[PDB]
Amino acid sequence: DKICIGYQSTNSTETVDTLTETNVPVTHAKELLHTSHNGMLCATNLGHPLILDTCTIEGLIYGNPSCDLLLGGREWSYIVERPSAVNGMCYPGNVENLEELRSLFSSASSYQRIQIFPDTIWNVSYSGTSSACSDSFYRSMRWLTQKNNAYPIQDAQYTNNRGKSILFMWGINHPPTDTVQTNLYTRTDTTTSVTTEDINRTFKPVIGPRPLVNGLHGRIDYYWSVLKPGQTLRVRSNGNLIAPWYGHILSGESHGRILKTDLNSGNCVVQCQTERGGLNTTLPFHNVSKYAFGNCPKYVGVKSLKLAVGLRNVPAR
Amino acid sequence: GLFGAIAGFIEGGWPGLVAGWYGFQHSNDQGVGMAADSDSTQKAIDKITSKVNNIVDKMNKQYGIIDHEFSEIETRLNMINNKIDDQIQDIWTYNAELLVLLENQKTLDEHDANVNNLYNKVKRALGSNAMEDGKGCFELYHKCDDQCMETIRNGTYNRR
Ligand SMILES: *[C@@H]1O[C@H](CO)[C@@H](O[C@@H]2O[C@H](CO)[C@@H](O)[C@H](O)[C@H]2NC(C)=O)[C@H](O)[C@H]1NC(C)=O
Ligand SMILES: *[C@@H]1O[C@H](CO)[C@@H](O[C@@H]2O[C@H](CO)[C@@H](O)[C@H](O)[C@H]2NC(C)=O)[C@H](O)[C@H]1NC(C)=O
Ligand SMILES: *[C@@H]1O[C@H](CO)[C@@H](O[C@@H]2O[C@H](CO)[C@@H](O)[C@H](O)[C@H]2NC(C)=O)[C@H](O)[C@H]1NC(C)=O
Ligand SMILES: *[C@@H]1O[C@H](CO)[C@@H](O[C@@H]2O[C@H](CO)[C@@H](O)[C@H](O)[C@H]2NC(C)=O)[C@H](O)[C@H]1NC(C)=O
Ligand SMILES: *[C@@H]1O[C@H](CO)[C@@H](O)[C@H](O)[C@H]1NC(C)=O
Repeated sequence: DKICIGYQSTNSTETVDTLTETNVPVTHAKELLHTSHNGMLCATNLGHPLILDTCTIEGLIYGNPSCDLLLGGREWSYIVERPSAVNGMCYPGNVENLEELRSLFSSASSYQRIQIFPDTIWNVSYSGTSSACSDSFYRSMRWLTQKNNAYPIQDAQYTNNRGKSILFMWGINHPPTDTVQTNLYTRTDTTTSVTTEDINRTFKPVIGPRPLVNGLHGRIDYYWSVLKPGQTLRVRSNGNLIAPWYGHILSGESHGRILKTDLNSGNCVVQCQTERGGLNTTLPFHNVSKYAFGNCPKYVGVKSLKLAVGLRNVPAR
Repeated sequence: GLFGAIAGFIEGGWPGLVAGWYGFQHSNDQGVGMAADSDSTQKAIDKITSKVNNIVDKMNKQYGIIDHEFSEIETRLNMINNKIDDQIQDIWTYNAELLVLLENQKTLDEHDANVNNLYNKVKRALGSNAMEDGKGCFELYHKCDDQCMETIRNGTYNRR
């Protein structure tokens, strides 16, 4: 008679690696890496994303006339800018510190427009439009021009009593010829200032034709800033000012992402979202994307992370 | 392996041991049979289950990388940001890969140790009443029926 001690063997095909041996057969193992995603842009625990299919972030901020669907205000978990989004700054010109503007905007979770300077305050024309901007103009600013062949010094003030900071925008027009300059502002030498308790910005125009953009030789240099609660914004100009009309009250904190993809969006909710798709999992790691956000596992750039649970699988035969 | 039992002096596993990782096989007049040792198997199950749970809890924290936009004159900042991201990824991937490789070795060796400890427990209990065949079995010097075999399995063998 006899009694023997032994251990289990199974038909498991699982294998794991160690530092002193690779592909060690084991009876039981656990994959710690999640590798699947749904191939869609979904909502996260913070809500649905703001999907911009025709307008860019700056186009929305400055109120490109082709982005009216966005005038009402939105809230989001993250922002998606489709490759089809081409409506930005319709009138030729660049936004100073654009990357910071887009970052600031995307970091918030919502915006609501607020009127800064009512059309009635001006003593000059304010309905200027352009063929480059759908025969209209930005909803965030007014292109002030001469009225009755006169352009008196414009001096307007606005005090922020909303309790929240206000992102505001303005621009400086640079005509292509001296005729357009005088024609629009009555004078060729102007001075414009945008000031608050913290900023003291002044601008001067420079007439001349720039290379053609959207069929125009003229330009508008775009600028922005943030009016803190209690602060007062004051603008003065005797020409060339593209005055602030409406600003934005930014609130909250979103995931702070701007995804640039044409990935399909869906009526879904996920814990973790990436630019390639979203996922749900209790595994500690994933290899979908280092850019993942939301409630996510840790990203690891590997194909598998198999942890041994059982023992070395040794066939008797 | 480190403890010399699994794929060691006990040359192969048993496909007939369905209930657990470690067990006993006996041979007497009444026949041959095997069953898992519940005590040793359950203790091992609890330990590895805790290790898995702790690894998950310690390693599931995400790190955040935002694909920041940079202007044409921020190329240095762009490179510095990329350096940060590349190293965050490389360091964590190394930590994850190594933790798994190293703990895997320990896990396999711990199973080996459990088999070794069970074998030594029986050897000690049997004393001079049995001889080791060198392959994981103990050849008893006296007849041992099923009830006798049970005292060996549950650790109450009388003759230790
Ligand atoms: C447009 O003109 C009106 C009238 O000249 C300006 O309003 C006056 O502003 C002064 C100084 O700010 C005040 O003392 C008066 O009480 C205001 N009177 C009126 C008519 O409201 C107004 O400021 C001008 N707007 C701009 C943009 O310069
Ligand atoms: C992934 O997890 C999310 C939540 O973590 C799941 O979303 C739920 O979807 C149902 C659909 O009827 C809603 O009723 C719940 O309110 C949602 N949860 C919350 C609180 O947002 C989602 O279904 C999961 N997706 C997968 C992979 O099945
Ligand atoms: C993430 O992990 C997967 C799974 O290991 C990687 O491997 C691919 O997985 C799919 C589905 O299992 C297979 O059909 C492919 O043949 C695998 N390709 C290979 C050889 O890697 C996948 O590549 C990983 N993804 C990333 C982003 O690296
Ligand atoms: C180990 O096995 C032995 C034998 O099966 C058990 O001893 C028996 O215990 C029952 C209790 O109901 C008695 O009626 C029998 O007379 C005992 N058999 C003999 C002759 O030894 C013992 O209880 C078991 N011990 C453990 C820890 O389970
Ligand atoms: C295990 O594999 C062997 C050989 O392929 C086969 O004969 C046996 O039936 C299998 N046992 C299981 C897991 O059913």
